[PDB]
Amino acid sequence: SQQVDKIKASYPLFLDQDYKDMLAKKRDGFEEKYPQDKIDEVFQWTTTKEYQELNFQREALTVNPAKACQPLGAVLCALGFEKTMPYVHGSQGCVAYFRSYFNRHFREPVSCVSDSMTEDAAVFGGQQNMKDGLQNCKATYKPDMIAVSTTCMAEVIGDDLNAFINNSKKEGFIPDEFPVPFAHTPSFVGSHVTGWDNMFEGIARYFTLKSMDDKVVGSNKKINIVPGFETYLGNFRVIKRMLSEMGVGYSLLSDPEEVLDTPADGQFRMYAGGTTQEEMKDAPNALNTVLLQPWHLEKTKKFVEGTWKHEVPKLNIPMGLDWTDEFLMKVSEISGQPIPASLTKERGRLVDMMTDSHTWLHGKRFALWGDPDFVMGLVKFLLELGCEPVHILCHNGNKRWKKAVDAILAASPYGKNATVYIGKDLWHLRSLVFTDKPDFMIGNSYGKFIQRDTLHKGKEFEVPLIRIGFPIFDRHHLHRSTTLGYEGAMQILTTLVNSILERLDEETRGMQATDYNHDLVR
Amino acid sequence: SQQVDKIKASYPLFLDQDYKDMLAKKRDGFEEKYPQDKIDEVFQWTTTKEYQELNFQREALTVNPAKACQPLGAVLCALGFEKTMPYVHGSQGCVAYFRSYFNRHFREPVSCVSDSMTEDAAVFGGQQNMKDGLQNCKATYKPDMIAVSTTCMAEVIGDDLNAFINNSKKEGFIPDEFPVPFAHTPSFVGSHVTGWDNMFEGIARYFTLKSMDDKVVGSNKKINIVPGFETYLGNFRVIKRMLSEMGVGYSLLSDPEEVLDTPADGQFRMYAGGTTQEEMKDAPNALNTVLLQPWHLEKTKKFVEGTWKHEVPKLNIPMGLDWTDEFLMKVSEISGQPIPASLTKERGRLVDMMTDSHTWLHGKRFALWGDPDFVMGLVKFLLELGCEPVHILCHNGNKRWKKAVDAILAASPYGKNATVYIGKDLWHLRSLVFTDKPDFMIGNSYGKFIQRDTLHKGKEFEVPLIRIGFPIFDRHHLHRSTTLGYEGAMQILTTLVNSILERLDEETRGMQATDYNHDLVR
Amino acid sequence: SREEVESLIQEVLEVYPEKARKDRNKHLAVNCIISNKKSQPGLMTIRGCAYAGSKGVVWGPIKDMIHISHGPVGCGQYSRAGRRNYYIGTTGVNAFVTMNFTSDFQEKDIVFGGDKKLAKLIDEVETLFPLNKGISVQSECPIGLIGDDIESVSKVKGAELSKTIVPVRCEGFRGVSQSLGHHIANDAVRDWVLGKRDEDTTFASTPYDVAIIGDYNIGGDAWSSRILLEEMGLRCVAQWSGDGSISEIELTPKVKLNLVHCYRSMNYISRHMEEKYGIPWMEYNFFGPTKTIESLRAIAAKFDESIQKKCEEVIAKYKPEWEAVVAKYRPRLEGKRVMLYIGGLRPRHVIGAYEDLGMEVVGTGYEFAHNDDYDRTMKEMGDSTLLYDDVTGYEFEEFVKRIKPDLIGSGIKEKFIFQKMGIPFREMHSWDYSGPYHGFDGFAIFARDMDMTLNNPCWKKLQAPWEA
Amino acid sequence: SREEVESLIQEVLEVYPEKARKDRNKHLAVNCIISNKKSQPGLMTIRGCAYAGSKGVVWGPIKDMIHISHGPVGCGQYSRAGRRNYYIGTTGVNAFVTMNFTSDFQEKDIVFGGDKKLAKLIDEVETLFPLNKGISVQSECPIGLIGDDIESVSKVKGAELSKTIVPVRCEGFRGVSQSLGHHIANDAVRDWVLGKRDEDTTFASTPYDVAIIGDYNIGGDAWSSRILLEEMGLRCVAQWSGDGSISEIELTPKVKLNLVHCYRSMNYISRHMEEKYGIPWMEYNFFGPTKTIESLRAIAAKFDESIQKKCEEVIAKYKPEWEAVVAKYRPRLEGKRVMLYIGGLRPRHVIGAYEDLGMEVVGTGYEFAHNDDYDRTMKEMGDSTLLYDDVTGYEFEEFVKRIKPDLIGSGIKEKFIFQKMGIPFREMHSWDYSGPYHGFDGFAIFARDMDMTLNNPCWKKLQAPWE
Ligand code: CFM
Ligand code: CFM
Ligand code: CLF
Ligand code: CLF
Ligand SMILES: [Ca+2]
Ligand SMILES: [Ca+2]
Repeated sequence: SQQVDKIKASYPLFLDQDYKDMLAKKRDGFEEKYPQDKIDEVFQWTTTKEYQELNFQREALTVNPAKACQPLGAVLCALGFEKTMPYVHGSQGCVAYFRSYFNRHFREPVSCVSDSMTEDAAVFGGQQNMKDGLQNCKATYKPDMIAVSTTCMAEVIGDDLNAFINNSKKEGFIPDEFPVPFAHTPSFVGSHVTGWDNMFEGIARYFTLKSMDDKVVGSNKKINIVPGFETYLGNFRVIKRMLSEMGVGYSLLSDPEEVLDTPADGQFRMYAGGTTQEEMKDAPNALNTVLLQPWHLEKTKKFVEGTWKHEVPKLNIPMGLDWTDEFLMKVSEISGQPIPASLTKERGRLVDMMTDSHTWLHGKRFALWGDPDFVMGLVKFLLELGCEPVHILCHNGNKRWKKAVDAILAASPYGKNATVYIGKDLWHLRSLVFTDKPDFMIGNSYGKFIQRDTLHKGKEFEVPLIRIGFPIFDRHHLHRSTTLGYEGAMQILTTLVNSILERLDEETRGMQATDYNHDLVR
Repeated sequence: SQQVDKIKASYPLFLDQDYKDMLAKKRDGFEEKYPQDKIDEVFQWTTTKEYQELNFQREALTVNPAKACQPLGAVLCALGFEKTMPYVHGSQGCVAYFRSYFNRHFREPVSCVSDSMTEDAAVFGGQQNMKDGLQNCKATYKPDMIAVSTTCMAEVIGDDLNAFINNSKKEGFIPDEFPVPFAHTPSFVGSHVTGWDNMFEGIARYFTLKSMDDKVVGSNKKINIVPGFETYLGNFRVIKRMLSEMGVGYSLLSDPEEVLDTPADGQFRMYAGGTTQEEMKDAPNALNTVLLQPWHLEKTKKFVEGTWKHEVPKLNIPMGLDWTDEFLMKVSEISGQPIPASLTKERGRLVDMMTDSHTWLHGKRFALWGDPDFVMGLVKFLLELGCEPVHILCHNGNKRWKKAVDAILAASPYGKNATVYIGKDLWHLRSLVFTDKPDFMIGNSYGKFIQRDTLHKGKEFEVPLIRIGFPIFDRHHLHRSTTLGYEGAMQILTTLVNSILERLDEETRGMQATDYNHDLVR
Repeated sequence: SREEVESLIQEVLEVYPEKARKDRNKHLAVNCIISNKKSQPGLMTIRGCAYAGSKGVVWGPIKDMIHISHGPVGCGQYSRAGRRNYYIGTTGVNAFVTMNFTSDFQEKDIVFGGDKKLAKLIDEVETLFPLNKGISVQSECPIGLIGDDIESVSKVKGAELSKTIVPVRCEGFRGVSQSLGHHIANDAVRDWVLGKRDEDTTFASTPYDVAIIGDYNIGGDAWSSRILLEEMGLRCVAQWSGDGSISEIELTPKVKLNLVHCYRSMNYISRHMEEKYGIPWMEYNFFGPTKTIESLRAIAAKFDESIQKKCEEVIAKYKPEWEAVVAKYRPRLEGKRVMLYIGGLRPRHVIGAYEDLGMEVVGTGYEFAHNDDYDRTMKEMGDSTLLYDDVTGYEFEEFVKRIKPDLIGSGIKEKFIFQKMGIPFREMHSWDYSGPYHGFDGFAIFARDMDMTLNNPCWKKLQAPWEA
Repeated sequence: SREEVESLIQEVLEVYPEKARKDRNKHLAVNCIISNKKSQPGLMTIRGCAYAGSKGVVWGPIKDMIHISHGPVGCGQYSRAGRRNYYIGTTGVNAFVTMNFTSDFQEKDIVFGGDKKLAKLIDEVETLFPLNKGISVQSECPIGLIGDDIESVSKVKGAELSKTIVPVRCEGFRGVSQSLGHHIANDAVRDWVLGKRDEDTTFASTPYDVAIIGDYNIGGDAWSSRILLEEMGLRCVAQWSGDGSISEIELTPKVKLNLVHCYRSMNYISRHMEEKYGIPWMEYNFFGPTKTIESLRAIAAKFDESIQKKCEEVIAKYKPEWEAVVAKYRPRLEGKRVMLYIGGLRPRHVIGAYEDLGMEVVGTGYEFAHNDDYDRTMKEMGDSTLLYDDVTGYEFEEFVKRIKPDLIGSGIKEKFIFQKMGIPFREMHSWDYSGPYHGFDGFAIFARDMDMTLNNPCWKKLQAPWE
């Protein structure tokens, strides 16, 4: 039943007695459900260290991964170029999924096409799909560039992207000079960050490999910036911002911040901003290239150094105090621009926030996850804040990255009780926050299910999620945030101290029970 | 007892059994405490409509005000000028409090002196205190200007500030040309905002009144901006930022954003930035003067219109979509600068956020409070979001203001269930959130005690607080936020939709009970 | 006007190369159309794949089984908790719907094959999730391409562990859309689950046993349907897939009538239960009061006078409630025009609910329908309205520019496009995180939602005041 | 030391106009100083007023009474829940500490007077807060100047309603600091509350009844003290003001000994109970293990062999705990130097706890102390350390620049200045929203708090790597 002046949606409608009764009856008559006492017994068993040892013994089963597949990455790389259509050669289901995944995180249109390879194409290859696909995309959507990646169907059957694009050009489906960069992106190798790297290096090769003869390193007097797979608009925004404050000539190569934030003004813009083809062609002429997220830009580093001859600075992701300082100082060294008064003040203001908020942050324990570069930057900033990064999980990390983070941890008293996990997933993490309970989790929205499980054991065992990462689907507009630079460090500091203080307020809100410590001033 | 490896602060130490027993014995042996059953009985009576009727009949007693007194505002106005010392002529306990009140909100140094009028000055006046006061402050803290206001002691004994400053100069205690603007700021008339106005109008008269024949309105081609009592650094910053994007010459008169955010870099800066004396003397030459918070800048409007002859535009506080548009369009008109493509984009990005977040905001009911101008801006933006501002309270509001907001409410279907309360306080609002329970409160930190009371009736009756206003003392760094312009509108919308979604997740976190609605994607 | 829509269609098609142009002309019609064909390459289809159809929609919802996305990490991760197929359970211990179980294929599995890995992870599922009541393995693209034999792993491990392990070959290259995945999934239910209790005579049947076939309980949709059927005196023995358990599936052989809501996804297994168990099935529609009333009386007519009396009692009970909803919301939406685009049922099935609020569906279409769905649509749509099968992004944007609808209802990949163009948009797959929309309690929410969005204050603010 | 410090003092004073210079000179000494004089105008004293001393610190904590800040809105608003005097209660129903009851003076009340307004709000308090057990009216500056007589209103309405209504003349212009407000507040308890049960003999006393006098339970400080005295077999009949009730205070005439923690605020009423009721009083110190032990043994010596034996049992129980605290934190704080500036007790009283962690207090001072407080300080401080009474903001910054302490412990108006200068700062009034710091359980929190701040990583990062 509904009362017309207060319509109830699914919650709380199904708590109404007649529905509760109807669901109790469904269960009892037909579901043959395990008795609740057994369900509770098994729940308690899944929280124990005994369960944890068997969980960590898994080698074949993955449960709740904290990574996605290669072509996802390639599409986001491609969207950063001016009037470019991401095109994934393979089967169409994949594209519908990549588009929905990003639609949900950015709450924006995400334009990408497929060339719809079906069963018959497995037996005969996808050449005709490439030929008509490219032709149809060019005429219908009017891209200035089509950037091609692949699905695992196309990867397993071994389609030669190069030959297929070259044959499309030879047979006149697309004009000979129309830009069609490609990258093979097998989903069974690495993860989404590997697909971004592969696509970027493929686009870089396309515009510069055969033109190197006339390029002099330093002649355009700019520094190239390669962002990596980045899903916060504030991160693209802040890098550009600080370099402009310093008067540093730069070229951001792959810039999606305009296509992922168009105005709702009465018309849909399929394409907006982005790195131009002219900037990619002129990129060898830069003084040097800085990789903002180096641990998933390995292929790119080898091409920038080997073909463009830039000596790519050994810089960590510009996250936290020390690594933003290093970033700005290296940019100053390369461009010969002084770090301006504005940035020195912004730095001092972050340090001032750390002195104000240090007593509440000191010794707070965190479990966290995400991509390699984001995670190490978060660990670094947490150590600078005097926090303990007790469980560091990176599903798509590798052995050398783990060696780097363990070195970072070894360098701080606050890294002493921390362990880095690579290859582990969120069901592995669930056990760790039960057996060695942290104070908070810093992660993406899949973390909500771990908070739900810890609350079921009891409120004193609940570990709150602090949403920083990708994907964040259950909150609106956090993709506009910043995690890089002093700006991003300021935002993270504020979110951490305030998450701690909201949890303290909740714990001290009980009248005559715990509210003696419900302070007006903290 | 304490475990040295896990030291417990008051929460949770006093929940230990031996402490619990000790407190129970204290109570029972010596407190003559009312029986718990009677306490519950009176608590439930204070949640009812009967209690509310009695509460609204209060004529003499105020309980939990939502305003402070005049010289607090005067001190904030004074802090906005270059190298000036706020000086409150009267008794010292006042200054200790003003300083602490702002130290707690900005987590920054707040410099301000008193001239310590004691007991005997009540009989003989505070003249000697002004003479030595001014002289000592001048030599010890070396300001370029001292801005004088008054405590209620000095008001009730009728000290003539003007004669006293003139006689300090006459006797040689301070140089004759040393800037000493003053304002009588009675703590028994109006509130903190009236003090801001009185101080500003006093500083404006001081640099301008007796110099007017030299001025031509329009000759410096600038627009003067008077901020009003403002406690978000982001509000000062966004006004200057948008005016610079427009290429508009301006003068923000009273600008404290530098002194309230100095870098922690090894040295304390007593003064930083602020409006110069030169900007104040040149302010008659501006094209016009815009008052960002007009409902508490009445005396200032009368002075800039009467003496400077500026035709102050009838503009509301630049909060929400319409009033930021009207502000920008008026600034364009006055200065002949076109509104740039950046601000047109930014506007559309706000409209885009409103379209993505409208299904969660629609019909959400709020109780809210704050200063007159802030409250009406928030009411306006709430109506623009399709939310219902059900209880609008402004303790320091006046009759005419109430009329304006009631008319704003009448021009919207979302204002149908809303009432504006002036002269009413947080104990009055406590009743309203019980008898006509909203979904959230938007207010300052005193509102945490109303949330505590609603949870005690039951979790179903808890009204969560969203902290927007002054003072916010129990969260860190929220004073760096913005509530003005498209920027501030974007921050308010994000905080509102996410507060709703965090409460929905809290309500649907119950395993096998409410978590059927615990959606990953919202 | 017929001619106007027809010239709109030729106009839009001018952009295509001839191959594309001639094929798409066959898929756009004024009501005469073809459906269920290959998507044209590079034209930005809204369609998904056969795995989305099988794992994402038929199997995923079954709450007490564990469903393995077998193949690389993408597919399971992108489909993890995307669809709101609601259920009551303790997730991670006896219920598993919002979790992602995957074999995360690396290169060694592509080269050597993933069958030993499947076997080892069925063992791991059994140690770490002891209360699961069956396992399905949803094949992703590479499983078929590399020649693995998931049937042998399922039969051998199934027999070894005395547990239902269902191999599903719903590799996304199969078919042309999510549709063939429904069929593959219906046949895997038929072959590995449905017949388990054929020799079991202990279920006590009653003359009123029924099963809801093809309701995935989006936002609680099936719960808001079930309550009405049981108030009408029927016993719902099973709910196929939404909040569905494996024993309810196995008990569906004992019902007297199958009630089909989603024909496209479940007509296959319905035909099978009729041919093998003699169980009749009928199509119904619980969207809006007119169709729910029509349906309740049709279902009741297949039984006896007591159930028909109870039907009229249920209809009289809810009559003040839905009448209150139209009294409030129909004046607010009267004469507004809607353009829809959804999968394989809701394009025609929600039209009556829009008409109960006095709205007009001027355009509709399906991602993966077949011509029998279109035959059914003919009857529900008006004269001269626009029909589009497998519409390209380009065509849909172009149709909206000219038709200028007041509201568009479609999926998440379409939502933000039309909102920027200033048209009110409601997600008609996930109900924009609202719902239920089925039954009489669902109509109240549906009505409130169309209103809050079509008449929302933000739509009047798209043009900057200085831009005119 | 010595010579350098006197050089520092005269150098800093050279900025003052001579009247200021000659006065301030008398208030800065090397361990000789005068105190409790008026503040020199315009020099940014850290002092508060007599209302802060009465409403903010003595009366405000009494949990089951309502305290009216009578006068304009400022004072009651700035003092609302600013001090963490903890209590157990249901606020707004039977307890009222964190609320702000005010008469919010508008101009008609300055002109006509606020006495009829006070009478009508006392009735409003009674209808709306029935469970209150007494009312006090704390006068803000205007009340005396204006000629109101809150005494008449209190007697008349008190009588009419059979309620204790205490008039408190703590107008901020009286005295020179928070100090006279303590005195006014003690005399208001004496004249209007303390004698109510004098002819009442039903309270069954025992030989071990005690009352904690002058502990306002900041962060639970009195609770961490009470547990130790009662583990030692004593019965604490009252807690004066922190978590205090009115009946506890009315019951205090019946105790055997008054245990004074804050001498400055409560010595007046202690002197009175010794004269009128013959109850003896003794000062003690529960900051850090050394002082708590010294104090538990001195209090126990006032009773008999059983309390003295239980005293040694208590010391023995807590011994492993405080030894683990010093073993963990003393190696981390050994040899660090602290400069303090607080109100009227803690400047001398926390020094023993700092020394227990191996730290040295190189400078201390009080806002409103009197000469008997400085006599007591003399002993606790080492030779050649800096003393300052009513220090100005300028002097405190200059003394810090020259001395360069490793930690400064003072109040909120001082905090952010010194943190920007790179000195670790701990709030020694509010305990920086941490605590308790009294007793053995508080020592554990004190120790980790000094450590977390003095050794925090943020202090190493104040200069940019380019400057
Ligand atoms: S797009 Fe239903 S045939 Fe299938 S997920 Fe939606 S219009 Fe599907 S009604 Fe259903 S629950 Fe659906 S909404 Fe048949 S199940 S493959 Mo996307
Ligand atoms: S400044 Fe205590 S004489 Fe009084 S508020 Fe702090 S050093 Fe007071 S110990 Fe106490 S609880 Fe205090 S810390 Fe005497 S009560 S007027 Mo500010
Ligand atoms: S059409 Fe469909 S969704 Fe596509 S793959 Fe095929 S069954 Fe799956 Fe999963 S991992 Fe990624 S998204 Fe593909 S490329 Fe390899
Ligand atoms: S010294 Fe002390 S705090 Fe000052 S007034 Fe006097 S008792 Fe009070 Fe309250 S309202 Fe404001 S702050 Fe004053 S000026 Fe009138
Ligand atoms: Ca958007
Ligand atoms: Ca600060």
